[PDB]
Amino acid sequence: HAKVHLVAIDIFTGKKLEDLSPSTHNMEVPVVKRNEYQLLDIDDGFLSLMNM
Amino acid sequence: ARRPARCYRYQKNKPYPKSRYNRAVPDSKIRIYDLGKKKATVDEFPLCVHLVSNELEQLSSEALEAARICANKYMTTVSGRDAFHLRVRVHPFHVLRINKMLSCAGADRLQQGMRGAWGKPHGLAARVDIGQIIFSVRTKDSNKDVVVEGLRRARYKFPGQQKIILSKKWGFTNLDRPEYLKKREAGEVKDDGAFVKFLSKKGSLENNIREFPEYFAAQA
Amino acid sequence: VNVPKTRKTYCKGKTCRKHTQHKVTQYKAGKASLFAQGKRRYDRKQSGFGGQTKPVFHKKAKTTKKVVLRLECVKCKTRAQLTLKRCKHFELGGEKKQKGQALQF
Amino acid sequence: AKSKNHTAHNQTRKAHRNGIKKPKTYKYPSLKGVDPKFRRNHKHALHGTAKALAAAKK
Amino acid sequence: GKSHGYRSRTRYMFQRDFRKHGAVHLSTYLKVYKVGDIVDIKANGSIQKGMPHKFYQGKTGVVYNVTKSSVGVIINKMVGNRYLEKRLNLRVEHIKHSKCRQEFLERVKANAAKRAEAKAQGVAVQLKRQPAQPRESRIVSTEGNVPQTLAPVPYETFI
RNA sequence: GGUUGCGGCCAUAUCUACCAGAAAGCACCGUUUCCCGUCCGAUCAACUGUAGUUAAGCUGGUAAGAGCCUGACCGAGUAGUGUAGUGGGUGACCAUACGCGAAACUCAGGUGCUGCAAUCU
RNA sequence: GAAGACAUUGUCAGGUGGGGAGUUUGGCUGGGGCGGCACAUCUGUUAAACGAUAACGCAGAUGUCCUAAGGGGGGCUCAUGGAGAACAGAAAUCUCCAGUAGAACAAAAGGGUAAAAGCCCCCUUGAUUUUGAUUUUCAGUGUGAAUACAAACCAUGAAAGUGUGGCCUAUCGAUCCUUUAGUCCCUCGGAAUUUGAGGCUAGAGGUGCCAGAAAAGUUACCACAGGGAUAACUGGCUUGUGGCAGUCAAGCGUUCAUAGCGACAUUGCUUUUUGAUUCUUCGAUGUCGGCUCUUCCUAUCAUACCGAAGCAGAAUUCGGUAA
RNA sequence: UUGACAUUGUGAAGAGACAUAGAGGGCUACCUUUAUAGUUUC
RNA sequence: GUGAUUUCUGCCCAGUGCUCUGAAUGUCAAAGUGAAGAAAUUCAACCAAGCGCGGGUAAACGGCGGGAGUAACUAUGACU
RNA sequence: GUCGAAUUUGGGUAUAGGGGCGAAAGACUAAUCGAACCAUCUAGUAGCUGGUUCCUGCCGAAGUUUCCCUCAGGAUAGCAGAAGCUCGUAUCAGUUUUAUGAGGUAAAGCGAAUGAUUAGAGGUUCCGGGGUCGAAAUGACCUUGACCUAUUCUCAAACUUUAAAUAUGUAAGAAGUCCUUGUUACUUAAUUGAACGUGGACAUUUGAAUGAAGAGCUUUUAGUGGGCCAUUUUUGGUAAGCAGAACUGGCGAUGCGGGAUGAACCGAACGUAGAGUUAAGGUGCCGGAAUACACGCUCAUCAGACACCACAAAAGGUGUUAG
RNA sequence: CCUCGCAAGAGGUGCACAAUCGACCGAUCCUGAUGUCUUCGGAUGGAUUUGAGUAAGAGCAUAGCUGUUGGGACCCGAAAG
RNA sequence: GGAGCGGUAGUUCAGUCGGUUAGAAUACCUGCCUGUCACGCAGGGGGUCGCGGGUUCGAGUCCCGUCCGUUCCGCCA
RNA sequence: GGGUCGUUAGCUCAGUUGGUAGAGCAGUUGACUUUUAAUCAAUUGGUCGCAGGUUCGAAUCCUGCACGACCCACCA
Repeated sequence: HAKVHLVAIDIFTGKKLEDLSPSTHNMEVPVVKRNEYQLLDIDDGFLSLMNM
Repeated sequence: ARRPARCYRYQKNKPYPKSRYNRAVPDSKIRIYDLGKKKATVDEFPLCVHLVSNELEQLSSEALEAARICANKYMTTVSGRDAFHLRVRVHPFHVLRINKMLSCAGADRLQQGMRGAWGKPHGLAARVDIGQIIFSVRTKDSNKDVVVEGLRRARYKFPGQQKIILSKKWGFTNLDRPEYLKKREAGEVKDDGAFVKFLSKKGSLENNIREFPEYFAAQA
Repeated sequence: VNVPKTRKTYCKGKTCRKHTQHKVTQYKAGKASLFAQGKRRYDRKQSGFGGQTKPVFHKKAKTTKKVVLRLECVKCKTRAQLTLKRCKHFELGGEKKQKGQALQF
Repeated sequence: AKSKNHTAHNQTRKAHRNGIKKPKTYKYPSLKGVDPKFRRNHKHALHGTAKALAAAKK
Repeated sequence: GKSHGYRSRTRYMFQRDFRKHGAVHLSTYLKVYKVGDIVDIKANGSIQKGMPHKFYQGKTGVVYNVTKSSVGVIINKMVGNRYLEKRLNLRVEHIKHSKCRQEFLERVKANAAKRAEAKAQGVAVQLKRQPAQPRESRIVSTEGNVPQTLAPVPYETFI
């Protein structure tokens, strides 16, 4: 009963992670979207983004 | 390559054309459905012979090709290329399917017996009936002894037995020989290119003048 | 989906029994709390050995939740519920559609 | 375990053994799911028309 | 997978029928339905509200209840071993009157008349419809119309 | 019989290209202060039947017109099909009996009828 | 002597803890697995002209989207082509003519739709409250979806009416538990008050294995019950594939279709290969080969007698009777 | 393994944290910064 | 763990472990502490070890790639 | 093979079961070891095998529906029995007739939409290019290229104007029809309608055929829920004694005559006997029965011989017979 | 069953049973009157609502076939724990 | 005999699965430097995002088919 | 043994998915140079080994054809 061993590098943190599971049972998938913001002056430690 | 046409002989399944559901087919082998003097005004060739199929069956494209070419070459080498105007009166629309298995030792990677049995396309073919007509010819009435031998030669390149009857009626059109002659000598015909057009007692009488000046006047 | 913050719907609260203005707010379950029998009953079963006594759910297939609008009738401040079909987006605020204007660049 | 999935075979032959007994209706059918208003009206009518026959004809 | 919706296998059932599209004609609506009258059920795709289920297309039954723009019809559906009595709620647009019942009623109307006529005659009617009785002994007439003799016809090609 | 308003059936009424229409009828057509509505008195609104027509609309007719319809021993008992056979056929299929029965084609015939109310030389 | 209220020990608590314990690992499945979902649904076709219907049959679709894409009214006519108008051209805006729908209707596919259900405007919450009746799939239970009504209170419209979601057919969930809404009602049972808790009616929080368990492997060390309902050897039916034989004859063969060949086609036969099948055997027919020994069959390698030859001889080829 | 309470006793200092007052800061949360009568955590 | 002798044991600390005399006020139980409340109780900060954040370690488990172009015949490609 | 030691062994002694010992094979642990043995818990559990004990009489099935971590099982409805109960020619009928509905299959159709497609003819362009005639032209003329018009050969499970056969719904009246008139909180402009009525008429052809070994009605419960073959319709599949459906019949569960033999084919269904009559098949002999009758066909140095059914093809032959 | 009818039939009464429309009792949702520690109180009247109801009782106990459930549960039969 | 993946300037590749824009490196080109070529300095162009069809305000990325290449399975007998 | 693919100019490479052949290298010729080489330009060489249909016509379509290149081949 075939397993699957993924190796996945984080989007945010960046560290390289691994997993192994039988492939039927679910690995719950996150949802992703781009905001396409426009970047004005970067103030202090934050950035400053302008939506249209 | 190509399993024998004994498989796809009889009309065992429903018809299955190249449609919005079934596409990426094999293309038909028989491309040229006419040959000889294809710009022949019907007043040239009065004879005709039909190659009539006695039996209800299917006909592969290949069979229709080999036959056509056979009849063709036997006509042109003998009578001369403008002695005849041989049509084929059937087109292969119906498709054949195959499952296709592995050959030398398929044991482990088998493609699973009769599972997913619906086949992909294979080759095109024409559905044919009892008394249905394969191949026209139309020639000069002296030339019969050539066409009769040509069709004879060509029928061997078909599944089953299909007979070679003798028609009347300036045979591509309808309408019998003596009747046709009467129409001609009466003036009830306009010689439209290749095939003949006919007069009527229906359409408005203005447009029957310019088309047909003859029929009604005392001159002809 | 978008819904507006106002809705002149029917109200049943002795004095009302007619169509009135409601303030349309999102339902949210709030705190669960101990002291409910069904919690105490659970905790007692849990304690000791055996360990996990009750079915912990896993196999989630739904992504969304069905939405509920807590309405408040302005007149008598007596409330009522209303449930929709499911959806991913939701805004109880305004921002109405524009008729047929051009795409944003 | 490829078992036979479905058929309707030898079913009609079961059906006709006792055999398609028809509804067996009654005069004065059941006013259930008949218009409420109409039912209410008919009620009062029956209440009245009983009285007429009861009180008068004696 | 398999599918069984409320309009399963109804491509050509609720087809509107050739060159008769749209605009629900107005006899339909003024046809007056009495309680306990027999009605045929031709569904009507050009109206969606109050539609019948596909099973009841062409099926016939009795009206039991009336309302604003509809009629309650009862039908005997066949299920398993028996007949079960249903209660539909069809909009008036899917219904017409039973012609056969009308015909019957007319026949009854004639029957009373026949009875009355018989009475002023002095009884004896014979009113039931007997089938096609095996037609009587008669004499024909040759006079001019002689037996035009035929034969069998020989096999001919003309093809 | 025509014509108007309101219809039922929904082309035997629709479409193409022409020609006729006296009476009234509609119809187009005159005008914008008010009610009214438009980018615009075109549209719809209102005001005049006065200032003018039958040019259109509408009606009717014509055409070996299209279309549509109606029937025909017109094709054709043609396909096709229910029933039966230890019927024929290597089979494909075909014939037989009891019955049922089409479409195209061809020919001929038709080109709105009609109800409610009002009005017209 | 060290050591010292610290350790040690007791009790609770968080971590660690295959070292050990228990348990585990879904179904369908032209055997099993791997693969799909045919496991909840919807469209058209298969479907055999009411319904009803199967296959791992065919071509597709669903878990969304929409305070308007809902509801009412008003106004208007769409795709496309023709002919025209500075920049303007295949197409940018305008105008007339034709335009039975060839468009547009949130999304699959099929229906349905023309002063419209289409597009533009106007005003709006009926996607509202109480509870039944009914139809569909059906056991005539549910769930979902829908239909006709009532009794309210609203919407819009001049009105007739039309509206209890999306023109129609899919778009979604039981118990227990939590939570909210309501009646601000009933119980805490020695009596009360106030907190708390428990009840009633209507929802939400989820079970896609979709009438709803909290669950990973491996066994060639294996075991038990069974199974010819089911694989792997033989046998059988079947022949695609394998092998073998024709018929036809375009071309080859200097010349010349068939001495010898023989394309494109085509009709077969065969059980010697492999497959396809699952009837027989799972309380077992000992499952490859080689050795050994018997016969049998020709579709003839050689040998006897023959005919054909692109046979001068020789050699060799084709064929016939022959096991 | 770690924490708490108990085992459980006698003392000494030296420091941090909570409440009032005085300063140097970006109407004002805090930021650094000294002092007071009490308690507490080391 | 490897397996006499001889000769040699290259690169990789990302993963997984193991480990650090390792910072912090991120995560943080019980008791204890503070606020509120008629009280049950509610809310809060404080917060052990670990977890996390970073550092080491491969005779620890282990691991240790493609694709183009190019030499004055053709090929091949030190070289890019 | 090894044989001076990591040697071999006696006795004593130690280690005890999910534990021991193990130069490691899951080996050894009293012929037991991938967890010893003895007893008990224990008659453990088993949707699975095996068996399940006398006669006769009557009635006599299912292998399908929906749900299930269901696919060898169970619930469920269906079939079958037994108990009856209420009546006593009811109202019904696997049917026809007369009448009237619905259907979108076989057929047909495409010079009809939808698409799929063979050919030329004529047009068209200023509104496509490649040429010749021309410095250019909304150019004089050829070659195509799409378009347009009238014709053409061909087609369709998921195309259709049209449209069968077979199957199919409903009516064929007493619970009816008419005449007078009562009811009401519904509805009407209206004692108009409405549904329900008292009263009066109309009945022995009471309103088609034929049939009714009674009609209706309730209870409860068994087994069952693995099917299979045949005609015709039909999907996958090259095809299959393959797989999957549709309408009847069978077989299971059933003997008998006939198919030599054979579960299903033909005939025909059985209480125990006699008689006579036949069905299907046969009638030289093996078998009971005409080496009957009559007209013809066949010569086979591979005859032929009666369905299911135990095969045969395309192609040939002045062998013969007839047209 | 009675009455009339020689009989055919008609008329009256119509148990059990079947259908139905009503009445009542309870819950639900409305209604709220006379009275009122002025928040108690509930009259009467309703309703496409619902109950395993009433509407002159049909029960109890023993016994017999049958079918169910728990039980060693028709008898034998594991691998195990 | 099937399942999944890839697809772009002359080459390696991001872009791309997020739809109303085609970026990097190298190579190429131009001028400059230099006695001349390299290196460098300062500028410049170049890809119908393999092909064909469809959905789409818009497809290069959305769906379907060829097309050429890379991977996975081939287990129990 | 069989299934698939390809065979192009002196040598190599596109070929267009059907109307006349493109590009590199090689060879010859000129330019350049004191000669050369390298470079720059110009030419020469092409029925794609043999048949059949043939789109008007085909190396390019298809099938045959001989020489290569791939992929497959008892069983327990």
